[PDB]
Amino acid sequence: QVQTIPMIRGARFVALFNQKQPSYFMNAIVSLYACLNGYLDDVKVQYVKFYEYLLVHRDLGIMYGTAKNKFFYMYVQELNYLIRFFTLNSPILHGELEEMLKQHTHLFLQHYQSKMNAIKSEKDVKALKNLLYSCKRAV
Amino acid sequence: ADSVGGQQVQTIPMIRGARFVALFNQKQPSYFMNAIVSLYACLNGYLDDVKVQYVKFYEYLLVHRDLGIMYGTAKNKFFYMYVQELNYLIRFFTLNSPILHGELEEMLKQHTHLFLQHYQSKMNAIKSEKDVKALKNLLYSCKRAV
Amino acid sequence: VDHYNVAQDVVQMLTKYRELQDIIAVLGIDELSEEDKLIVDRARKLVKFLSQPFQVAEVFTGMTGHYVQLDDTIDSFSGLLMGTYDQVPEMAFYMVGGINSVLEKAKKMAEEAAELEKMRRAR
Amino acid sequence: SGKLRLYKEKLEGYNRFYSIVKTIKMVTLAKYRAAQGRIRTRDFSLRYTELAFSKPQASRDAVVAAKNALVYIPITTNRGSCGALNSNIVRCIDSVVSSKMVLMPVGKRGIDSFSKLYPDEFRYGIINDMKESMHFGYATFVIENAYEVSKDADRYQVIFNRFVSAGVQRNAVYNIPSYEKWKEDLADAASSDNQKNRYLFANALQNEEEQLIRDFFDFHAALAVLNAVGENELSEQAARLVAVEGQLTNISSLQQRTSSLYNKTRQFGITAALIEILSAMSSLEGNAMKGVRRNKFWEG
Ligand SMILES: O=c1ccn([C@@H]2O[C@H](COP(=O)(O)OP(=O)(O)OP(=O)(O)O)[C@@H](O)[C@H]2O)c(=O)[nH]1
Repeated sequence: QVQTIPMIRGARFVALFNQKQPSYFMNAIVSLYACLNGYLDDVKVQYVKFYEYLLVHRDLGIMYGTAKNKFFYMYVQELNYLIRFFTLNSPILHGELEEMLKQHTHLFLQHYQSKMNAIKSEKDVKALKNLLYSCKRAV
Repeated sequence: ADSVGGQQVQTIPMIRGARFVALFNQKQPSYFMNAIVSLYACLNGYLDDVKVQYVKFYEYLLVHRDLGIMYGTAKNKFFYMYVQELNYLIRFFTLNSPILHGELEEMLKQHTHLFLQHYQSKMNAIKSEKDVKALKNLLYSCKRAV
Repeated sequence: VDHYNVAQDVVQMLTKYRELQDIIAVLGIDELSEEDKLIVDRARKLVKFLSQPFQVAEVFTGMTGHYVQLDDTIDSFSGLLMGTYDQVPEMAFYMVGGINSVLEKAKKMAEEAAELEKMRRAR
Repeated sequence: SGKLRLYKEKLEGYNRFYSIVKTIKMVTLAKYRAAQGRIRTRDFSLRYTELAFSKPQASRDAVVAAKNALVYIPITTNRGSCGALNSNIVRCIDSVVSSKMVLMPVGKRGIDSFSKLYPDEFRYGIINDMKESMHFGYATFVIENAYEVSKDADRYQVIFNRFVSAGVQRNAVYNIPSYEKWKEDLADAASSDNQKNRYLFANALQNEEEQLIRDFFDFHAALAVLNAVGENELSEQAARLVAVEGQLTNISSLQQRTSSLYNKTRQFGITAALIEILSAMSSLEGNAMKGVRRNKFWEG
């Protein structure tokens, strides 16, 4: 099974399209941009939904104290119209967007995916499945 | 279903299914006693050694003839196929009953042994231009005789 | 939520059991992995556990009927999927209601087996 | 209606086709399971055969300087439906066509395919019934015919299929240099540090008498042939199971496409008829009319 770059991103895109409730414009576009730029290449397919949830409803950088962005924090819903106005590729919002994405990816791979890859206990497996079900149904 | 090529293997279920599918070929209706007896014989394997082509002839001898009486070997007291009034006894008492089960198996075993010994042995030894035709005509007649 | 998760897990296991049936037919049972061979045992227990004796047939079948509660069914299947009841014999799930019935049937089967073995040793 | 039944007959044929192809899958399944033992028991007979013939040489110098017949013995299956094995082998042979190329293919597909494509290069083939197990005698028959095809042959090549796994069937090559070139190389390995791994082997064979060496050469050549045919059979059955599954699914898709057209046709046929009857009922009613009503209208 040869997995080139287009194949990896396509699979991640397909997983992201799984939704139950409508997504706010800022959250959806940000997640799509992250997947398009390859930030989810290291993230396993089954964990994409959990990765997306942490990006929208959580902030790893603030949690682990490795964040320095001035404005581009995803909890600021007011940024949606600013993104709608200029772009996600504008120099005004491009640098901070990359920085927070890189920090979020680095923290997620370091803390969460590493632990999820080291689960063998049947009870833990059941807990992980329940977590994934909840994340899939909620962003 | 797997017999379309592959040289179908003759297991006991197949060895008995073919006989069943060959006994169902008939022209006139069969009296209950004759039909039930023949099915029972094929069900317990008494026709496993009988070729599929000779099944009708085997049934005809069982019904309209009595090999045991012909060769003076029959030992049953009442259970004979020429007693057409046994039908209602069989209806009241199933063939799998001690009253009739013992004699039924004895008659079937004796009839099967005599048929293989005398008739089928000669059939497999037919080598001629007229005997083969006579055998073929005989089988066809027995096909629509019972 | 627990009901939904259990039901989906059961469906997934049954679907996987079908594909493994084909695979074992292709090559054989031993050819499957440890993981897959554990899944072919749980699935068979599930198929047997979904049967049930109905009280309406308490007369013509002779077996006492069962009325399994909703919560009991969810818990029973949830435990089975995890692997808690991996020691119970497969036939203990056949025509039974709930999990307690499974345990009772298994004990009776074990007692019957012990008695038969004990009788055999005598002779 | 004939049109509706035309689809029904068409779908009737596909049903029988599925059953027959299903039967093929089972037949090949048994032979696949029987031949699956080779997977376990392979990879140990040909150990010193490697030293005898394993020479990772360039693909150009070998064929460019051919002054004598280069004999090829591609392995091909008797029956089709195997897959792309035969096609790839032909591509592998077409890529090495030369003036001195002689072909002695194996299998009916090999004889028929290579007879027409390369007439002068094809001399004759060998056909074996898949009734007994692939044994030494069959390999000896391949070699003896190969020598008589071209005794003064620079090399004899065998192109077969290696069954890496249930879904991986590669194309493999056994090159066998004739006695003169082999003994010359065997002489250099013994006398020099070059061919180090063959140094002890070359001296060991050199000590013994010639007839033994000739027997040794023929014996190991037969083993290489035996391995190729054995592997080619296992790859054949594995490939057929994969191919047959593809045919089953293709024949299932057609059954689902012709059934819809059959169920769509009956619905249209019923509607068209009833409309047509009910348009000839409206016409009769419309053309007809009630005449002057002769009754005591005043009496009311
Ligand atoms: O006429 C001959 C001469 C030599 N040989 C054979 O050549 C080989 C040379 O082998 P060696 O000279 O290395 O040893 P060897 O005679 O002790 O060996 P063995 O007999 O124990 O095997 C030996 O195996 C010898 O028998 C013949 O067979 N015929």
